[PDB]
Amino acid sequence: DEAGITGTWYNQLGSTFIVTAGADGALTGTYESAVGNAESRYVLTGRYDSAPATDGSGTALGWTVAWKNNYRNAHSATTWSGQYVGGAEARINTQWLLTAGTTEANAWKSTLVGHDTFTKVK
Amino acid sequence: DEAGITGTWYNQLGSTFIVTAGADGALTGTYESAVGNAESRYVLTGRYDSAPATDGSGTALGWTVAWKNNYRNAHSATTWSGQYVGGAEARINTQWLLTAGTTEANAWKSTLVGHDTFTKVK
Amino acid sequence: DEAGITGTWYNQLGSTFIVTAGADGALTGTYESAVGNAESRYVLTGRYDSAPATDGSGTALGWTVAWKNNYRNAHSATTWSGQYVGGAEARINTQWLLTAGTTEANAWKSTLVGHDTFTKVK
Amino acid sequence: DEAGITGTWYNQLGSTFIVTAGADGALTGTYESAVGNAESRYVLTGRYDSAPATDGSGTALGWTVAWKNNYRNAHSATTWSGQYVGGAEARINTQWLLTAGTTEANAWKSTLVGHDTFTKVK
Ligand SMILES: [Ir+3]
Ligand SMILES: [Ir+3]
Ligand SMILES: [Ir+3]
Ligand SMILES: [Ir+3]
Ligand SMILES: [Ir+3]
Ligand SMILES: [Ir+3]
Ligand SMILES: [Ir+3]
Ligand SMILES: [Ir+3]
Repeated sequence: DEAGITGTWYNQLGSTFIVTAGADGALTGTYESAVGNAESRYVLTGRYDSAPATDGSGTALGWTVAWKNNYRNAHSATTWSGQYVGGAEARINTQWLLTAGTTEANAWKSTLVGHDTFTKVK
Repeated sequence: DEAGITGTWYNQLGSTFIVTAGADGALTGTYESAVGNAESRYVLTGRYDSAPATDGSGTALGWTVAWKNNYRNAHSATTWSGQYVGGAEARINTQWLLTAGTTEANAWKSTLVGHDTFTKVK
Repeated sequence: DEAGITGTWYNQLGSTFIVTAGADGALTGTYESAVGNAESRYVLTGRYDSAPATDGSGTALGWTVAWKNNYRNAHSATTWSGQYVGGAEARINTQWLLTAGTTEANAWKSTLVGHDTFTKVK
Repeated sequence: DEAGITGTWYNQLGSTFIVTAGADGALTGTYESAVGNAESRYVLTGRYDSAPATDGSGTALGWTVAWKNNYRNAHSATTWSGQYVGGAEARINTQWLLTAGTTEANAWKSTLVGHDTFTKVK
């Protein structure tokens, strides 16, 4: 799945996820969000299961973006957790957690949850 | 917070999180889970906000572990999203998503959610 | 939105959600899951915002099903949290948490997270 | 567990959860949040597993509050999903999803996630 995961992906929001999957389970690349307090590309790093089940199961993976780059700092980090499904309609189906830096008093409202589906076309 | 984050952390489950925070926002290290289909150390990578608010707010961060190493492959990945709070009782407060590789039919039950609190003592 | 919410809804899994919205914010009805350790109808109850923003915003709502009925007991409960969006393509977009009863030792793996989209056709 | 669940509970935020558990699996009561856009009591309804495992497992349950009452309308709903654990240090351990009513453009940031632990003392 190293071959299947590596490349450019697009989600339902119009965001662009560019990733290289290493032979070892490494994920590295950049993320550009179509929404939120974000501009241009942000570094991402993550991990994937580099020897997944050969019984038609998806390939577990995850990655993180910290929303600081040379343009902006949104004092937040998003992690996507999900699975890569290969084939003619390849998809990475994820759920994500976005945590903002907050005061201790506001910690209860620090974390957003959502889901993104990434495809090779878009 | 590069200085504050780098080091060994322990969660409420007895798991051990060893991390180095780079000047740039990189997180690298190893994770050893006290629970689940896990044995020994697993590679982790993530990101943190390397220029956080100076108004007492936490420092947003996240990381991923893919549960494959030389001992075991649990066909899953966990991402922790949260914030580092410094001081005498330093803490990393997180929520996490664990996605297992599944068939498409079982995708609805692919993802666990929980929360971990990490401290320097434990 | 009392009028818009009340009725039969179907999700992407083929599950059937039958609900009555009270003038007061009450939700009552039955849920039939197409998947999992479930058979036939289960009681549901919840709440909705009965005076939502008139600026095109969705209507916040939530409900719970405990997976015990006369046929089966799956020792679990699911809560859906989301919003109702009216119009020709009316939708209830949700994220859900399914907690199973567990021993204290297994509590870390007690809770599934996912998302369901409900429509009037299906 | 009907007997164990019924009563007044307090979370780590100082919020007050007053509930009656019906013989049938019904949960009814009021919630008063110590934090957020909330004042006084709000109606809650939910469900619990009224015949849980007798192997030391927790009792699955969930409930919803819509954040509208005679004082305020926060255009949001929270659902708590978790388990009741009985005994001398009885606890209801939950994870929750708070969805706000939003425009379709802002739906990606509509939902907060967190966790609450409720005890009989506090
Ligand atoms: Ir395998
Ligand atoms: Ir969605
Ligand atoms: Ir700042
Ligand atoms: Ir917990
Ligand atoms: Ir309003
Ligand atoms: Ir999905
Ligand atoms: Ir049982
Ligand atoms: Ir917390």
